[PDB]
Parts: sequence; C-alpha cells; structure tokens
Amino acid sequence: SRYVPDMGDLIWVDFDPTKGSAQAGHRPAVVLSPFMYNNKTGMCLCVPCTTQSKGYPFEVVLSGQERDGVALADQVKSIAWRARGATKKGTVAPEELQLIKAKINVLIG
Amino acid sequence: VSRYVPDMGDLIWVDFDPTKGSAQAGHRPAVVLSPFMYNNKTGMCLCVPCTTQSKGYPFEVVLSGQERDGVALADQVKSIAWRARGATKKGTVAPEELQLIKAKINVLIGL
Ligand code: NA
Repeated sequence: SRYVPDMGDLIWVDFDPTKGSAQAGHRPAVVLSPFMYNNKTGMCLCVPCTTQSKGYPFEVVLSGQERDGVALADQVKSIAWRARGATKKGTVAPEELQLIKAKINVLIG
Repeated sequence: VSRYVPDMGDLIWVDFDPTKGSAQAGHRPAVVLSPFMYNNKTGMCLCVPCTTQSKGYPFEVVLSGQERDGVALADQVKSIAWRARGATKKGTVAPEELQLIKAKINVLIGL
C-alpha cells in the first residue's frame, strides 16, 4: 500500500538535487490531477507552494495547514511523483483547490 | 532590439529542461498555452513539450505541417521562464491543434 497522489493533496517532494538550489529538501505542492491518471502514469500535475506571499495575483492562500503558505497557481508543472519522493502532508480545502483550478482555467481557457 | 514575446499557440524552441538530458537534445519545441498579455507581463509561459516520436499515448496531439509531423505531449504542461531562459519562435500551431491540446488538459485539471 504505497501512496498515490490524488487531487487536493498537499504533498512534499524532495528538492531536485540537479537544480543547484540553496534551499534544503522538501518542496510543497498541491496536486491537481486525479488519482486514476496519477496512478496509471506515475505523473501528476501540481502547483508549487511557498511560505512567503508577495501579493501576486495567482497566489492562493492555503489556510489551516501546519504552516501558512501560498500556492502559485500559474506555475503548473508535471512531476514524476514516484521519483520525487512525494509524501502526503495534508489536503487543501475544496475552496482552495477550486480556486487554484479556476485561476489556471482562466489562464489557459 | 526587443526580445520575441511568445504568443498563445506559438511553437517555440526552448531549453525545455536544462537540468536534465543532453546539451545536444536540450532545446526542444514547445507549444505555448498562455495568453500574450500574461507572457509579456510576467516573463513566464505555460507550454507543452513536443517530440518527434509518437508512441500512441493518449495525451499525444498530432502537429501536422509542411515538414515532418510531430506530437505535443498535452499532459506535460510546464511553466517556463521564457524571458530569462530565451525562447525563439519556430512557428504557430493550428487553432484546432491548440484546441485539442487544451481539451486534453481539461480532462485532467478542468472545472
Ligand atoms: Na525587450
């Protein structure tokens, strides 16, 4: 019984050791794609989170989580969740997932 | 001189993922999904990568042109810092090709 991400999961992935980031491991993300796709492909679409808001319009506030952070809705990316050590830390509020998706929807159409 | 700003539906040549792969196959084509105003203002764009080799995967969208067909990998959306990493324009996809790419993404993250 290994974890497979589902939509709305707040996940931590290991930082990418090839990027040369000064920040330690653990990059938080919100999973957008559904379990069936994630499970059959080993990939998922997700948006990265940051603890520090800057007041940019695609930021979505995530409340109630262990820490206060924001999802960056415009920064959608496909990740190989297996290879990135995805671990579920929590779930975002349905209103928060919905808002992330709405912003992306408007951006892509 | 001003830099080319990717527009929605453009096919760009971009260093798609410099941290990985070879320095010979690093630059690849990508289809731009986000609107001009966003791309211009932010220096970023959402795009999907293209490949020369189809495999019959369900998120492949055929790109048909006057020189060698390709496929866009519609589920592999990525945000790219086009302004910082450099992007150049290779062409523009058909309205129908862009529409199919977006319909496929809609399956995964729409509503
Ligand atoms: Na310029």
